Amino acid sequence: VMGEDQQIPRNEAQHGVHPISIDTHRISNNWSPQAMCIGEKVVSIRQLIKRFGIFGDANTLQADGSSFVVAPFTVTSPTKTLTSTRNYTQFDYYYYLYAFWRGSMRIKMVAETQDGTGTPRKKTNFTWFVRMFNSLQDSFNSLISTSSSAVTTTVLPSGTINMGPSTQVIDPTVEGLIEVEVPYYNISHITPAVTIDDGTPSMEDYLKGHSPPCLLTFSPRDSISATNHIITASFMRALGDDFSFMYLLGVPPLVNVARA
Amino acid sequence: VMGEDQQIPRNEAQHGVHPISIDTHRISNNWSPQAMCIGEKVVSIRQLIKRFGIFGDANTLQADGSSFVVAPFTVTSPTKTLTSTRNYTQFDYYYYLYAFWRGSMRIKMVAETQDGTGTPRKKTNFTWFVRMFNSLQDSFNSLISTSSSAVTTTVLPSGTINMGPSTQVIDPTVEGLIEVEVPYYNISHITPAVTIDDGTPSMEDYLKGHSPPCLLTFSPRDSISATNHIITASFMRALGDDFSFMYLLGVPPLVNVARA
Amino acid sequence: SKPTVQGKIGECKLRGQGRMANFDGMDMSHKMALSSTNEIETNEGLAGTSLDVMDLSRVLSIPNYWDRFTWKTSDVINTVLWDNYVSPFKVKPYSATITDRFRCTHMGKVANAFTYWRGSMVYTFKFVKTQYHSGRLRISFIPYYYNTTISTGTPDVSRTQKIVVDLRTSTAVSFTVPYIGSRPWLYCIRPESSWLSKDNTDGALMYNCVSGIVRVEVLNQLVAAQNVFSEIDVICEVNGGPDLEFAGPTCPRYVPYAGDFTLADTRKIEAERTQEYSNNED
Amino acid sequence: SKPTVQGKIGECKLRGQGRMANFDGMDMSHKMALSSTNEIETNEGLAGTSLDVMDLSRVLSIPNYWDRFTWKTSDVINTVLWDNYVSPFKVKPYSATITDRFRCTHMGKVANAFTYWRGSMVYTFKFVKTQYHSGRLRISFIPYYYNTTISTGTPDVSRTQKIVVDLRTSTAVSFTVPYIGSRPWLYCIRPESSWLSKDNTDGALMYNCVSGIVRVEVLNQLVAAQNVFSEIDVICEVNGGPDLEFAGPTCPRYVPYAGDFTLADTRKIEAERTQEYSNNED
Amino acid sequence: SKPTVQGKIGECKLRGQGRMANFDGMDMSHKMALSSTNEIETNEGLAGTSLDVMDLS
Amino acid sequence: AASELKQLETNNSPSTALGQISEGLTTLSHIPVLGNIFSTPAWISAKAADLAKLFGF
Amino acid sequence: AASELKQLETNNSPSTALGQISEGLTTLSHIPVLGNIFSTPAWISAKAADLAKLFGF
Amino acid sequence: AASELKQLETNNSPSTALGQISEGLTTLSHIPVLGNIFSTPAWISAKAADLAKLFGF
Amino acid sequence: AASELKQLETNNSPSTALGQISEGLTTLSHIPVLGNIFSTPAWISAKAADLAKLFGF
Amino acid sequence: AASELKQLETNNSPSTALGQISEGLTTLSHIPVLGNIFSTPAWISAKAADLAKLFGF
Repeated sequence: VMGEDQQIPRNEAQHGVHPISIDTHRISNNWSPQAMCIGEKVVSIRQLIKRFGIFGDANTLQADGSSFVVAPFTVTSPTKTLTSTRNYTQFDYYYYLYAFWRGSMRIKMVAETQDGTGTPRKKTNFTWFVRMFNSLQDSFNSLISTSSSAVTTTVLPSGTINMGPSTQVIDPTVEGLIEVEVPYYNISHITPAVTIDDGTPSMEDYLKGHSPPCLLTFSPRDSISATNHIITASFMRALGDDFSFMYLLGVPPLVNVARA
Repeated sequence: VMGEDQQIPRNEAQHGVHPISIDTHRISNNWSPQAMCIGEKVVSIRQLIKRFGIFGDANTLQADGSSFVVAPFTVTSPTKTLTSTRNYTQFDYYYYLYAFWRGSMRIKMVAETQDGTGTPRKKTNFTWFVRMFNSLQDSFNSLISTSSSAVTTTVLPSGTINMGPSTQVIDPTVEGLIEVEVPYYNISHITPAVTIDDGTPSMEDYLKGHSPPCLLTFSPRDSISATNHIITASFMRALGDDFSFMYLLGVPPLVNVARA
Repeated sequence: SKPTVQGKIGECKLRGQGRMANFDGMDMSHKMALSSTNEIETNEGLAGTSLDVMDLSRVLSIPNYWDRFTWKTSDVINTVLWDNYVSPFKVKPYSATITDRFRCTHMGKVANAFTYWRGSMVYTFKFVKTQYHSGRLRISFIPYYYNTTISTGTPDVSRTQKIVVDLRTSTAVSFTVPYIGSRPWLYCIRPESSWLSKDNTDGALMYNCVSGIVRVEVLNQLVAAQNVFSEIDVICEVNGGPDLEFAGPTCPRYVPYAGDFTLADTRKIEAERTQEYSNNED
Repeated sequence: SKPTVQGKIGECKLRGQGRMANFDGMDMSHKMALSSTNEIETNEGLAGTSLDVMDLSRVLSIPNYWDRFTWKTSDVINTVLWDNYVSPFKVKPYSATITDRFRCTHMGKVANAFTYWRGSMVYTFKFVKTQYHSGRLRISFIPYYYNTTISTGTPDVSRTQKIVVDLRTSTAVSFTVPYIGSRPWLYCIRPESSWLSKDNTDGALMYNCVSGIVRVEVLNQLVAAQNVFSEIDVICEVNGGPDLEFAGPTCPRYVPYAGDFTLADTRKIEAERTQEYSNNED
Repeated sequence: SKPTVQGKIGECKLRGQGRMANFDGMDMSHKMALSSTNEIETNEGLAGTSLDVMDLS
Repeated sequence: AASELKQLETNNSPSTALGQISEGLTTLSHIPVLGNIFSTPAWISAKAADLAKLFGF
Repeated sequence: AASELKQLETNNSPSTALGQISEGLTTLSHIPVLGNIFSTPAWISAKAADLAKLFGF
Repeated sequence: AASELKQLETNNSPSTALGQISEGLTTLSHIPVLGNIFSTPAWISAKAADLAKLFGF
Repeated sequence: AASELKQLETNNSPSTALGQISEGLTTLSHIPVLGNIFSTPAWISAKAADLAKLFGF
Repeated sequence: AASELKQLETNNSPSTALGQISEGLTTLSHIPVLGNIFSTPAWISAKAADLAKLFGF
């Protein structure tokens, strides 16, 4: 209770070593609290992060021959304002307590067709072509745009969709949501839990292993028209079933989000 | 290390015979590189070629009573330019390392309806009639058009769709993509890995066994109109599960593709 | 032969997707990898340890600094030196001037995204002093007493569970505060939240999220040699006990902040960053 | 009788197609063949051999010519006769004048369509000479040293692994260069690729795709009888070791080319083609 | 390898929902709880007695 | 729940057994109690396999 | 009913057995009676498992 | 028919067994006759269970 | 993964066994380690059948 | 093919067995040959049942 060295080392505290109760009684528990009132038992962050959340923000295709490009493993640095309005996930929230991670990533998306702002939207009635590029060669390099977000819009360059990369065609009118999974496909078994201040990773970041080499493209089998035919989409994401967070670090500062 | 005959015969090198390491140590490995960072093990081209890629290019039906005709086993000779823009597949890429092949072939296709260039496209809302012709008789001969591509458009002649060949009707509004498989149906057990400089095979090529006798037709249950009702399609292909490449040859020259 | 069907007709519910919000079950994603079986292996040693650090008990038990208070030679008996609300929701204002940005501990980071909490809290006190300082303290746990504003009267010291520590040569005191409540759970809510006031009394309803307070009172006035600083700075650290658990996972309320606080804090940050990443001086 | 359903209601995800991008699983194609069971048989001897030539090890291990260099009677000790980047990405310009068309080997054809590479490389040298030529060479493997432009200083010969060959009657030297790196894999990228330069230094970042270099240096000057050509043309062949593997299959970067190169190369091709397919002369 | 399908083709009746008006069978709801297995426990003593007071008798 | 879902598949009906003539069946004295065969949810266990899944593996 | 639904799944057909040559089969004297193998519905039972479900557990 | 539908489910393919090398297989002398293993439909039977269903029970 | 998918079908639920009364269950001292029953993916094997499929047959 | 389709259903995954730690697995000397476990298609047989189906019965 009192002495010259009552402090418990961090590593021992992580094994459950604790001081005696001011009560004198042994600390004990059982599963009745969860079974009688909650209906489940929550014990790990490995459970929490598998829940999907909205990824990206206000994504649209309004230019001829346009497509979505997604950097599945990228995490953006924290807000620097008191009016944060971005989308948060259980994944990027707990991400800030660790130094390393590893594993696959899951992406999902929904989309509608619209003839202008404020007008009726209808589920896309055509197929989507989803492609993944991984080699740090000609195709991948031509797709890199450091200042763009992890979910952005562009006209894919030539020497991209015609080269035969991993391709999955999804028909929404039959599958509902578009669901795809990107493997870890990494140069080693772990990656530093780095964060991108503005936008997306560069070649140097990939060569260093700060992020697995992965750029995912979503192309619609429809003709877009800035004037009166646009596509409105929404992406979601969550870590795969073989994902892990490792090496605990200290906490960061917090702030409330824009409420209004 | 040094001598008058240190060279290792090609056939022995293909059994794993190799010179001693400049290191002196034995060469060894295990599966941890793949299990810890990749998530899978890639060991053969037989694995790679089973992945589907886009087949054909800018295919459309804009003429009354028109249909698509496909030569499933045909491989086009390499580009002769520095601005290649065609579609490439894992299948036609590794095709150039072998002299022979054998097996079935898989084709898939998606399609939309459109009332003019740049206007909205909608998934075809009607059935498709898919037919296969194989006998080198009257019907097959009337379908041969040597200067046309492996995915082309025409008005099928009479004495074709009314004769009852192998016919599969596919309803997209329920199946999603159109998926069909063509058997090997060949005159022998192997075929020379020939290439077509311009277009498609001729009767002589079939009689010689340079390609299995196979012409596949896709007909829509809709009325096409050059003026304001067209069908836009996209085909994909991949070798079947009983496909093999045999007899290794040397490599060809390479060139970059049009990037822009 | 190709016989006509004559068997069972099943009943089926189509899914646009499955288990999206759940942690278990099955996911229907198409795999972009060459193998429809792609999955990396997991084992001990990947990042230096054999233990799974995603388990909440490994995170909640990390000792975290939280607050400090002064013990002076002039504080008379019964003076309340420090009070603290028994709850894992350790999230407070950056300072007295900046109240729209906050500090926290691992318990608060977790509580900030959960509905319920259960378990004990470990309290550790570190007296930064000398062997020539002497005095006795009264340190206790008071179930369901919060402050003079929302609680009736003052606690009866005689009915309070406590430890009376004689500090002379020692420098650290530590103990665990067990879960005590009328229900199997308590709510995760910041004590200062405005939706807890009832009749113009701030936090009047916190007895639904806080189990009470830990208190430090002077028993025998601190005395000190004339040749030593006459004050003791006391560091307070806190972490979760072995049975600290949460129950209803949701969206976090506050979020990570990378902006600034003060003109003086930023100069310090810059000076340290220069020392940390320079090739000369920047 | 025809009873009313009262059993299990399943959950189902419809597929517009299945496993399109994967190598395993199941394909949902309708079969055009009369038999919904159509499948040809596979066995040994189909095309002359019992081995499966689709297995990458059968392709990567084929000895391929790659380069050549000259060894002259006037090259003084320590002269660097030839350097080569240790990597399977063997794809280079057709020549010094034609840089938009390329030559390659089986290792490069594969590397040109993969993300990662692992394993050893076999080097074979063939000295086209006479038994009246004499000299000693220094041939070594230098992990993580590339060139004088992007590497610090010159390698310390004393700390380098090597073989010192006394060439008089012999004509061939051969060895395997083992995989050496800080990670289980290296990237598949051409050394000359422009996205590898960092501070106006071409290929500065190639240490992320190349493990080092193989080098040939003169130890004892080559001496030759007065009645033999005073130069040795040295052919360099390369192929994969037993453990050479790749990991992330994608689209190829460069592709097969059937066009022309030079007005003189085309005349040679035509002359050879006439000899190969004539019935007279064309 | 990825063989072509050649087996049984089932017959199926889609349901917009199941057993809505019945007391038994199965319900097809998506669960909002973290666990797709969420279910509280039932036992004697919850509200003072061992008997089930929902039984009409 | 898990138990019921399982039985529903095997018998493809909530009914677990063969019927009995109704004339000779009486449950007049039967008094149901809160604790039964379906009162304990299957997720409440510590068997090796279950605990691994519980922690997200 | 439950019984019939079950057999329909196992044999994926109403037919319960192997066929017999028709020339040697006669059911001319067969007289069906109201009480049979399918006359008693499976929900009429008091087995522990059934009664629990009956009361809504 | 019933027999074929059943085998199609168990093997999820019309093929009933393991393959044999084609070089050593000959059916040159084989002469098929109208009466076989699939010539007798399963509904032609008088087993108790079948007759009850036949009469609509 | 393969292991989990299999169990999910047999029990038609993630839960692998029968439940236990919650009052008598404690996992307070349980410390999970990275290496477990689900830590090793099934594709990592050299059994004849697996290697053939691996090479595309 | 038939063989693979069957295994895919039983294990609901291409993987045929339990995994093995990757550190101790090596297939460096393994040389695949054209004739294997999946090289012979199941339709190549003369068993009574197969021949009847072959002739359309």
